[PDB]
Amino acid sequence: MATTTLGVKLDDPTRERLKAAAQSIDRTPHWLIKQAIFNYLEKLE
Amino acid sequence: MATTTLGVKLDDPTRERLKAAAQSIDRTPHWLIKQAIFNYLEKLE
Repeated sequence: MATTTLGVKLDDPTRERLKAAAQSIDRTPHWLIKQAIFNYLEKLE
Repeated sequence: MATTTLGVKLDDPTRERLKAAAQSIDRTPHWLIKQAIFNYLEKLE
């Protein structure tokens, strides 16, 4: 989508967790990060 | 937590959605953004 690199609040271990999340969902950090926040929206929507 | 301002991928409308999400969950963007990504982790955990 129109996903741009914006400033977000993430903890170092949390950042790693996102990588792990990426690995858990078989997605690359770039894709995972995008979906982590957007899919977050998708989950609550 | 140890949430620091890191680079994340967010769309302009998505960014606004986070504000809306903040408003929907009665949290401030700073708090919402932190929880949006961390709570995202909480939801999938």
